[PDB]
Amino acid sequence: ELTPAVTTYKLVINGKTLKGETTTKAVDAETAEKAFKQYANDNGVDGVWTYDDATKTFTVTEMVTEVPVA
Repeated sequence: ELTPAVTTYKLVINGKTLKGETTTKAVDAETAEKAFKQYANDNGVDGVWTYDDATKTFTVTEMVTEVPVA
């Protein structure tokens, strides 16, 4: 391999208003994670994440910010 070997990673977004899937190509999982976290935040989705190295898939589940209701 003379050239950088890139892998395709997937992101599943389970958000309040953003939903779906996207992909990115990166040299490693760490790079893909950084790209995905940046994308999610830029799009107003912040939450809890999972990653499966077997499927090269990250999932973000958005955490809702609610106010009290007495």
